[PDB]
Amino acid sequence: ANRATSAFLDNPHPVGVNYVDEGSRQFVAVAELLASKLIDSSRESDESNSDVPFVQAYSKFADDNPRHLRVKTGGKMANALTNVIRSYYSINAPAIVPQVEIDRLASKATVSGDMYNSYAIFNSVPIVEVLSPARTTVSIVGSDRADVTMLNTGAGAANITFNFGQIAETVILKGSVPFQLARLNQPMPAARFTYKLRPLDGPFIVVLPVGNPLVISATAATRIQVPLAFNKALVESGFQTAMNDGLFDIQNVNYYSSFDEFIISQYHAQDGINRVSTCVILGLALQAYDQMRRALPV
Amino acid sequence: ANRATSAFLDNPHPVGVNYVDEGSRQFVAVAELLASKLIDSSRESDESNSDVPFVQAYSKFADDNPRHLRVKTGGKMANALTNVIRSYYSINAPAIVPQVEIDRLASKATVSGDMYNSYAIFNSVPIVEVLSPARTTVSIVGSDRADVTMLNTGAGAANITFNFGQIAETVILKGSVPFQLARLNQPMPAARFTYKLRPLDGPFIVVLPVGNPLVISATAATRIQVPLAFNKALVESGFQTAMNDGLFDIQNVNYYSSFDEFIISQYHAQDGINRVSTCVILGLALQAYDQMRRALPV
Amino acid sequence: MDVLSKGSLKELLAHLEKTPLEEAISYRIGTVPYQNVLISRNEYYNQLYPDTTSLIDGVSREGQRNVNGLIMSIISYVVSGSGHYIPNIGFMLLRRSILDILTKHDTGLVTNNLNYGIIARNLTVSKMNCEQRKRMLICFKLLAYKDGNQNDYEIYLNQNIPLKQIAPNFIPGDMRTVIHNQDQLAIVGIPAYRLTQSTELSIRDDNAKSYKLGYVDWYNSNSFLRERSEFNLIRLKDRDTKYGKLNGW
Amino acid sequence: CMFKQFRIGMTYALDPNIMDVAAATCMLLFRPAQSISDEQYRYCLQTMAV
Amino acid sequence: VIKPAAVVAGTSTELIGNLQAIYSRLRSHSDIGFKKATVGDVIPNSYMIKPVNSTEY
Amino acid sequence: QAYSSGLSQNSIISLTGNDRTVADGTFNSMIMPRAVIANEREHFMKTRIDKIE
Amino acid sequence: SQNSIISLTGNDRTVADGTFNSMIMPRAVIANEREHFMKTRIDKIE
Repeated sequence: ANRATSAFLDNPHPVGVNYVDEGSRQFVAVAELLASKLIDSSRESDESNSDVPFVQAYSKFADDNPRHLRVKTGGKMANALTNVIRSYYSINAPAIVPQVEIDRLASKATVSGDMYNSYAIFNSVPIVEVLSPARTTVSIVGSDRADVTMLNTGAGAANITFNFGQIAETVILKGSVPFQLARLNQPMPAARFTYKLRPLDGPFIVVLPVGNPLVISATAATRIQVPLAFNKALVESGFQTAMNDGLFDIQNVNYYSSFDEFIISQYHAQDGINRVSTCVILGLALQAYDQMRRALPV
Repeated sequence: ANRATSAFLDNPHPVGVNYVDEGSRQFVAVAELLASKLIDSSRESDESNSDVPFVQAYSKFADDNPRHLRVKTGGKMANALTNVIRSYYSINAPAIVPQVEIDRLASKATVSGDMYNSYAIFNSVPIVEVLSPARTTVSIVGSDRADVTMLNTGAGAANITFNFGQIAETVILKGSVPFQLARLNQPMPAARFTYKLRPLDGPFIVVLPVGNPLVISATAATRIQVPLAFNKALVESGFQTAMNDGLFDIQNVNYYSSFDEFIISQYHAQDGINRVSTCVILGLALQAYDQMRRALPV
Repeated sequence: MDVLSKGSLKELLAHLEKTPLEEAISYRIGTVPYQNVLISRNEYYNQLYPDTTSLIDGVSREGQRNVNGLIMSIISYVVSGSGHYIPNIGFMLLRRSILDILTKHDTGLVTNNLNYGIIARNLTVSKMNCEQRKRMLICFKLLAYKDGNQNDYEIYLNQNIPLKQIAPNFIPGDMRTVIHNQDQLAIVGIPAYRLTQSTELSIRDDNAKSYKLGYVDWYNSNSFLRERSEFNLIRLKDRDTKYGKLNGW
Repeated sequence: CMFKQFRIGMTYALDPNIMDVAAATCMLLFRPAQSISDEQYRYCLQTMAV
Repeated sequence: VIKPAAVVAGTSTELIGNLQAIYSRLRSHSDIGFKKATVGDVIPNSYMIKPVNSTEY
Repeated sequence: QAYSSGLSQNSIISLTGNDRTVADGTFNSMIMPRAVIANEREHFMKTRIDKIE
Repeated sequence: SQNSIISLTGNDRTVADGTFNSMIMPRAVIANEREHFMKTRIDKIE
């Protein structure tokens, strides 16, 4: 018997436990609000052919007027935003930003740091384990769309057990050729192209006939509570920026292709509901980082 | 295989992590400005019949009026600068100066603490490793100009691998007699005296015939972001002075012939990007120490 | 609550001088420190919320009877507001002030064998915030000066890079260093942001917010002392003075 | 009564008279204890004792 | 050896195979050990390096 | 009066440090010398090994 | 004191390592696996 699992679900590193109170949550919300105005100020500058809209937005964000001598960095807010991002990723990263500085920056704009107003749909496909009998080969590849290639060289048909976890809500399975799938202790239906499943239902058995290989494409949808200001397009871009800028280079940490993979991997870890709240706040911080750094490259 | 490496690149010691904030960087910049005025005011008073310009300059720098029978030492600013220089060199050195004294001394002048508005060129040659086969001798001598003397006593020609790291921008290779050099798994060009190489291109293979010794002279240029006030001549003399008065005498540290060697050696460490920022602040502090001590020898 | 409100080194050391050791020790049984538990957070989730209890929570825990537990109870009182359950210490030790235990040999307590790394790990320094780490480092420095272990304190700071950057600067024997110090050590205070009557997920964050909301009520309570309006009614012995010096400093 | 954070204070003469004691006992009886501070509470008790 | 062999074994045949595989490697290394003395060289000695004046922290 | 020899002696650095007490759970505590005659468990074990030889 | 049996560690229940009292403290031969292994080997040899 061989066991195959998703590569991105292996060994999620512990996330940070700092900067997750009400005071720090409003700091991230203020940074997201003020970074949005920083980007929007550039468009207003073009219309009026003047730099005074950008000066106003930069002064509120950085507590200082921009200078032609030096490169615009964002000031104390940028330094605080960069450091909290590091702390969120790993527990080993230091929590160097004082509370008083977070206190002062959170008072710039009026916001409520409530991260449970809305929901978002994350598309990573969790395959905790695929159990296959001897003389069969199973390969799992992909995160957004998981392709499972199964070949059996034995005399008769083999049964493959699929375990999609308990967190994901909907999983859709599409096969290259029609196949048979049913839950444990259930009759097996006629071969069909597309199966809609709920991971809470239980392990699923797939008949693998002898002959040509069978490939199953898997898509998943999971709902996670997020603040109203969440924008998945901006969060994903911020994740790549932070990785390239060396904000995640800490010892004994795991790396992921997207924020989609990062949030699902911590969700499926032991006591994973603790990590989801911290990862959501990190996503909003990355949304502010993407807008702030695009307006002020360094 | 035999491995030869540059002496100054071996085991860079960790630098201090104190006095690297924006408030402390302002103090270093202020000290450099006030030290420059101390030199200028002394020369003006020398070429005049009045000591008023020197009295005013020393009073601002030292917070005390000069006296005829008392040694002009620089006062609190001199003590703060001397101890701050000690902390930058080694993590083992204590952080004696309080933050209040640093902030108060930073208020004497109005200069930005920006340390990234300019750049400088450093001439150390980072030969990380030279790999040679058996029956060959390789010797590496020098830092500013690296001479590699290689001999082949074997039956046939030998391939020598040169690794210059990934930090240096341009390496110029000159040989006593024409020789062949090419990147790994590339056709070897015609023999010529000089080679211009980008260290990012990869490890370089040198064909060593069995006839006569071949000496290769290497010169490298690397660019590090520095404040605009940086002056290489003043930093090097300040580096030599601070070593003489024992400012660098601390357990479990390395010693370097020049500040050029010190900054390049730390750049090539695992955390070199983080280390060079502290070394740059040290260079400006060494610049202030040179001017201040030349005006007020003790 | 009162210990968490102090925001300067002078106020913190002044409070410790007037506070006996019995305030650090708690007489409630509590629970065992390191356990994986499920708590109820109905404002956020329907299912039970996993968490791990620790010694720096705001709720009393059971503590070891050794000297290590006593020092670990003092630090938890400073950084979390509550201590641990170590009974039958004795009248002689309990009547002494917290500063006397940390700084004076005449108490009769021997603490030179303490290991700062083990104490920090047992207190979960990784979970502490910046103010909490600064407060614990103050306790370590006072203990090092009492035992003549200044060199060991410096080496421990060299091993831990984040601790060296935030290490407070004061000589435990000179009062001039305490007055000059400008580090902000407040854990609770008047909030500039919007503070709501809402729960937090973790035990530490939820317990901290209780002190923050309690301090606001304490600030407007009749028990709070308003220096601006009632300075003359304060007794002269405990009245604020510019030339305030700790004994022996 | 409307605002709980507000306090009520009182200053008495060095040699208190019957007016000071009558005014002190009227405040402790007919004013909220939440308005009267602990320092003010001790000051009123001292005036009665004198 | 049975503890490494049975840690992930699922069948008796796999457990026997794991036991035999380890002893195939173990016996091979014992041969190399004897040949080291047969040649005219001197075998190296394992050692531990500790600080001359160790510090507590 | 105690006999005083002028023999030159090297400086000695203890594992315990300035405070003259070793810290708990350290590498120095594991390499500290410890009494063999006073401890019964060791004074019994060494006699048994001596008899065996 | 009232007790005739006096513990090597005081009422503080702490004994500094490397001191005479700690050197003469008893050892858990059964619980320690180094100590148990040594006793078995000497017994077999005898």
